[PDB]
Amino acid sequence: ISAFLKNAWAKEPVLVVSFSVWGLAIIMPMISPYTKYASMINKATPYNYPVPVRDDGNMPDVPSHPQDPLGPSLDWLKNL
Amino acid sequence: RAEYVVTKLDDLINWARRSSLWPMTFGLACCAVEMMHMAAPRYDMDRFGVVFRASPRQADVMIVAGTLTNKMAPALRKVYDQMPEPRYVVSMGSCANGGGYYHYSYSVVRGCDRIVPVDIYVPGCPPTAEALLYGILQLQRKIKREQKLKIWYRR
Amino acid sequence: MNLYTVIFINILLSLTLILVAFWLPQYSEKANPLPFSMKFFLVAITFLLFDLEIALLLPLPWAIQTIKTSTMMIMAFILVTILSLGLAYEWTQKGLEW
Amino acid sequence: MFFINILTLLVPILIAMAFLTLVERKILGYMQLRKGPNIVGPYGILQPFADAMKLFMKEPMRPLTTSMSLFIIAPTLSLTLALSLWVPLPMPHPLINLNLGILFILATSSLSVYSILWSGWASNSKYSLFGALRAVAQTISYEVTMAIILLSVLLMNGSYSLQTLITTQEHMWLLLPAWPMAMMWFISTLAETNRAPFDLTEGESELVGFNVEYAAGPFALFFMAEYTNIILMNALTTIIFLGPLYYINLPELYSTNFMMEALLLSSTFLWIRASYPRFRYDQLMHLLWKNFLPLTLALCMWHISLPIFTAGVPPYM
Amino acid sequence: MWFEILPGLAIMGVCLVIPGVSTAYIHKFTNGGKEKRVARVQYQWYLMERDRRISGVNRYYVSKGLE
Amino acid sequence: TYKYVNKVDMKSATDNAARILMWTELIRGLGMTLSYLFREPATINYPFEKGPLSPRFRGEHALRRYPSGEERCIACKLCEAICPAQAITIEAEPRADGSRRTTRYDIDMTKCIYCGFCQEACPVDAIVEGPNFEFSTETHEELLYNKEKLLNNGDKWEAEIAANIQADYLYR
Amino acid sequence: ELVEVLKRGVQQVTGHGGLRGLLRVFFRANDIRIGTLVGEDKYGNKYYEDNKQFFGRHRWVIYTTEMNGKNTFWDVDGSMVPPEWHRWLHCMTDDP
Amino acid sequence: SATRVIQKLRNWASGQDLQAKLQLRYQEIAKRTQPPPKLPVSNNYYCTR
Amino acid sequence: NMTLNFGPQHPAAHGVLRLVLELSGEMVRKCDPHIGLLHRGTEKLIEYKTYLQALPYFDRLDYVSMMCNEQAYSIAVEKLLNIQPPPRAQWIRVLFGEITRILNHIMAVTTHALDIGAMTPFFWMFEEREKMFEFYERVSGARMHAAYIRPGGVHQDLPLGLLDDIYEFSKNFSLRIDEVEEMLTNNRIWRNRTVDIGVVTAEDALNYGFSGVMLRGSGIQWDLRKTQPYDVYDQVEFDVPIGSRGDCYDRYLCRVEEMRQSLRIIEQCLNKMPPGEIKVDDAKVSPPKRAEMKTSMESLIHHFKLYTEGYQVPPGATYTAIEAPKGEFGVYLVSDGSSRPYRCKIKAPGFAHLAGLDKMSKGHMLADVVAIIGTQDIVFGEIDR
Ligand SMILES: CCCCCCCCCCCCCCCCCC(=O)OC[C@H](COP(=O)(O)OCCN)OC(=O)CCCCCCCCCCCCCCCCC
Ligand SMILES: COC1=C(OC)C(=O)C(CC=C(C)C)=C(C)C1=O
Ligand code: SF4
Ligand code: SF4
Ligand code: SF4
Repeated sequence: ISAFLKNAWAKEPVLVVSFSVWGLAIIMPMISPYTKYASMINKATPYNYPVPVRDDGNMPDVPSHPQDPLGPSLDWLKNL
Repeated sequence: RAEYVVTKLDDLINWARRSSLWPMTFGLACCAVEMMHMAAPRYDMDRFGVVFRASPRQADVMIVAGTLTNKMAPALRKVYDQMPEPRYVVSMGSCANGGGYYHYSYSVVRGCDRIVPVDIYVPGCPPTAEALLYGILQLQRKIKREQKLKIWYRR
Repeated sequence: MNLYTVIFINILLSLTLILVAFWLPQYSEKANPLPFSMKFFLVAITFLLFDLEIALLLPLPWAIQTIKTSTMMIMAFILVTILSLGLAYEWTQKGLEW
Repeated sequence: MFFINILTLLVPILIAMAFLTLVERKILGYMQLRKGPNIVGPYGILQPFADAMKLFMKEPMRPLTTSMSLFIIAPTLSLTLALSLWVPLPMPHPLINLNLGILFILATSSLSVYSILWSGWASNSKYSLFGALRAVAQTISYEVTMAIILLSVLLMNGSYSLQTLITTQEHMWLLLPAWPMAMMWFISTLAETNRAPFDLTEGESELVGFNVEYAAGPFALFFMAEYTNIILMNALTTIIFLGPLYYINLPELYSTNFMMEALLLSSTFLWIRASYPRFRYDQLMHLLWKNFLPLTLALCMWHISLPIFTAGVPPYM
Repeated sequence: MWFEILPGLAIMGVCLVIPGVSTAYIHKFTNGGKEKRVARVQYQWYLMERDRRISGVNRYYVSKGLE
Repeated sequence: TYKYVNKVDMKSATDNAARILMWTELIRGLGMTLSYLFREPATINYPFEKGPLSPRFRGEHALRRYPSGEERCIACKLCEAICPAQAITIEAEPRADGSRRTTRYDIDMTKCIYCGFCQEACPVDAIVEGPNFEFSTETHEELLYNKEKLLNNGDKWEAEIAANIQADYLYR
Repeated sequence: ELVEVLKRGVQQVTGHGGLRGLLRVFFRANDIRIGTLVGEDKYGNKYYEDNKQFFGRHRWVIYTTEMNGKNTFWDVDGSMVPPEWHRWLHCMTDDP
Repeated sequence: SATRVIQKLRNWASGQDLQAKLQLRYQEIAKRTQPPPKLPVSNNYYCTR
Repeated sequence: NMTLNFGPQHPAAHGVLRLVLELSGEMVRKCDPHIGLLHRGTEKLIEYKTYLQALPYFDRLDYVSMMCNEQAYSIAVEKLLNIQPPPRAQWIRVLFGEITRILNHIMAVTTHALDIGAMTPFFWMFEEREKMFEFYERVSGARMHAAYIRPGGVHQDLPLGLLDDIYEFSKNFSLRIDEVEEMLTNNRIWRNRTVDIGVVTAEDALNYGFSGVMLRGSGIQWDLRKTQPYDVYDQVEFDVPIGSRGDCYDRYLCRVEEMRQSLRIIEQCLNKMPPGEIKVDDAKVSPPKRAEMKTSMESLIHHFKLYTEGYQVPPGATYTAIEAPKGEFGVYLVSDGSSRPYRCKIKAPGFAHLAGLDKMSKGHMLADVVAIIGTQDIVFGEIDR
């Protein structure tokens, strides 16, 4: 099997690449340290406006002000 | 005045036609070979406007090189008849200008002119390539002299 | 608008140039000048079944920015693949062959 | 002053094309050791005006065509589209801004196919019909390889806007990420003009193609529209793959460097005409259906992953 | 020699930069000295229109904050 | 003696795929045509720099004349009996001096083949075949040369013919 | 290298007989190649010989503005050259 | 005679030595007017030959 | 199927052909080439013309090979007369025969390419062909149909500078061949267009009477310059370029090799050409020298009779074949005792080759046929005669 690839790399040297990159692209996402961020860098974009919720005093996390230390702070996207 | 305007304008019309003659050779020749050498590097014909040659519909001048035999005689007429009206014929060879080493044979037209009107006759068995170039240049002098617009004004 | 003006001007230029072409000039049999290409038809619907392929692949530019990026990737790969396997069958079928 | 723009957008491409007829006769010449035009002007600079002012004066013989309606709509369609694909071209400042620009260029490019179909069918002839059917096969087959190269590449600049390709290239040419795409793009721009080692149609030695029954004007236009998108599909390569400088200030530098690379890619096609024997109609297809299309589809799959795993998903807008 | 193919390109080398410089200065002269703003998404238009409302009928005109 | 004209380790297999995929072999042709636009064209300026010829160049016929002024042709008929295109008719008479000359001479230059069998047969060097090749004509009648379009023709190029005869006489 | 060719080119243009002289050559003869005048001729033709150029361009004629009733300024003719200089221009003999 | 750079352009692009084999004739050509020549011409009965 | 009559005017081939084709869709079902478009009657006219005044019929049979066509006739008329050309003349005919093979091959390889679509090889080589014409013009007087290889010798001696100029051309020509060599031999595009197209098997090639590079391309060993030597080829050394896989490419490669092998033969001819006279000098066969006819009566009588009447070759018939660049060119000259021939059957390498087009171009598309005619090097003068 391994020496059959040798003529298929000498002659037919196209379909080899096309079935070597067809796949390579299926394994790069499953094995990369940085694939988690694509659904996150794309999740941070505030395209529409963030509606604020009414305060009850029962919500400690919700950052009261845009500059509170609380809330979704992305010091990640920076120097991702 | 009006006469001067239509003298200058056909001078323009004539310059365009003679500057760019696109010729289609009838091959069928020993003369065709020589014609090729006119298209070749030594005496580039393109430099004179003539092109490395195009097809019948887009051809301004037909160069009949070589004997026009009786079986090819109907074909030369239809190709001549399939060209745009501003259209001219240069007859290369001493075998298209009349007969040739092969003159009196049961199968040879004595001059392609018989089939189609001829404008410049280039003489020579293999008219030397320069010759044909002189003949094409002579067509350009014939095309400069033509005064179609003046004749319409003087109608 | 501007696009209209342009595309329209582009037409007028085209027409004029054929207007002048048929009028500037101002019989002789001058005018005198088939089996089925089954291969061609095949090639043609091969292109139809593939052009529509692109039409389903053009959303990628705007789906890459979907939250479920993992889902897009998966959905796309299958399309590109199932279409490649189709082409591949054609190959074996020799339909691609001319 | 919008009309001043069209007048300074169509004159400077019909006056350029004209001198590509010249430049396609000299560069080919000196390779053939033969000077091109030298005489009508100083160095042939005045030859296209001659055969421009000449072809139009030859009888536009409607040769017993089946339908003039087509014979005289096909040649106009062509120059109409070709001179339109320039309207959204992404110069530092495009005549018109069109989101979906690259689609526009793709779509309009496609319509051209008709010119081949209509012209061939109208002019009754074996050669005409033969060439057309065969020619469009090529054109259509190459659209499917252009689109993907076009699509794939998009994932990288992340929008269909030509005008963003310039930004995506603010610091690098996309030739280096995608030279495989740029190879097959070059052939899909060189063979979708029915041009080059690939001139199956207008097969001249074998076929006398569709434009055969055309002459004088009707021909000129078909021609004018083959050299006015011989400059597009190189002008795109100078936008999509070869990214010249763009500075908010000095907005000419881009156009100047756009010049320097579009003439090479317009002068690179000229080495081809003078270098490659023509592909045979079967081989051309097998080049796309069994070699390019596979590589194109796989690399498209590669480019949809590259953003996700490199987390480089381009910014919409 | 090959010196001569240049006269030809020279014209196709200016015939091709006349368009890129032209379109990019008939914009900076028909948009008040500033690039023609690009309205790609609804929000850009709104802002543009808003501007027209704020001063003259022309987007290009701009209110510095003294208005 | 006969010669045959057209008769895998990864190193070789990669090399083959580096010449099929990243085409490197059509490039050795593009550089080959790039090697020629930078050379000097061979084209001669035609009308001003006519190409090179030889004193042997066979073109437009002409009837040489003795320096005294006496036509050299003595109507032998040794030059239509050989002219294969059957082009020459030289009906003659005694010229009323008692001498022997043509009243008729002819070439139909639309039948001649420029073979020079008439210049090598002439025992007197009367008929030659000059180095003209710019004598194209707009009509058919201007090619049926008579004795007076060949004799004043030979009264034109005799400065240019004799140099070539004297240049090639030994080899002939 | 590139320094030398431009100096040689500007020389030819200015010394080909002047601006009008240049135009009458560049625009009637398409030639600016300076060459030794082998000899002027009746009718006013001009013959030049530059042996450094290749075998086709080392012998060129520069025709008259006009000759007899010819008006041969724009109408340059192949047979205009006299029989005397055909033996040389076509290089059948080196002898001027 | 061409600028060395331009000609090295043609030697490198061609891959072959090109100053040596010129397709143009400069001094390679024999000059015309070659000196006149003298071509070379008992029991010579034709019945024997 | 669809009867598309390939153009008689069509730019492809040699423009004197019809080739009615049946188009089974894209592929061509059958070809029925209709030659006759250039039958001038060459063989009829020769019967009415003396042996000297018929030589010209021959350089105009295959106008690409001028002096080799003549070399056949000249060999045929010599054999009928039992006279042989002088030693210098035989070398000159071999020198000119090899220059014609280079020029025929430059014609065949470059014109095949422009049919295929490669345009530059033709221009580079055609300038090299104008240099070679000049050699014909500087020995005969014409650039074509020179009529120089006459019965008994060549008509006139070589001019004093020809052999030096032939050395300078041959010295640099080899680079010009491989310059075309690099352009077309390895290109993907050329090999695909030419390789495995029009394969002809060895026995079929002999049966169809191919007799040329078409015979040698399929691997059959036969040149006619080494099998049945003529002139002085027996004294010059060369290698026949045979080939396997009889396909257009192998046939192209063979034609490029013969150009190279001909430079080897031209090299020997310049190195070893003997001092001597150029025509047999029994005045009965070859005309007397210009000085002799003007000073000695026997020479005037012999000049008058030879030019006016003729050689009067003894009654007999001969078929003499020489390896013309296209293939075996043979003249079957039947002769009565008269000065003018009785029959002259010109065997044209080409009448046989074009017959093979239908068999060779089977299972092939329209484009392949353009290559099939190109690889037969057919010029219709020889076929039509
Ligand atoms: C590992 C990292 C992650 C993965 C990265 C991606 C995987 C690796 C990718 C490697 C890509 C290698 C190159 C692939 C694209 C090149 C096109 C191609 O695949 O070749 C097809 C074809 C081959 O021809 P052939 O020998 O007949 O092969 C088929 C045999 N049945 O080729 C041809 O014959 C086409 C010939 C057409 C005529 C060409 C004429 C010359 C053109 C010169 C262009 C010069 C400018 C090019 C650049 C332009 C830039 C805008
Ligand atoms: C294939 O190469 C050739 C051409 O290019 C396609 C020609 O135009 C021409 C000229 C065209 C015609 C119609 C005579 C010839 C002769 C030729 O051999
Ligand atoms: S004229 Fe002389 S050369 Fe031209 S074809 Fe007839 S024979 Fe051959
Ligand atoms: S020309 Fe010479 S040959 Fe012919 S007749 Fe007069 S003399 Fe006799
Ligand atoms: S040249 Fe040959 S053909 Fe012409 S006339 Fe003299 S002999 Fe007769």
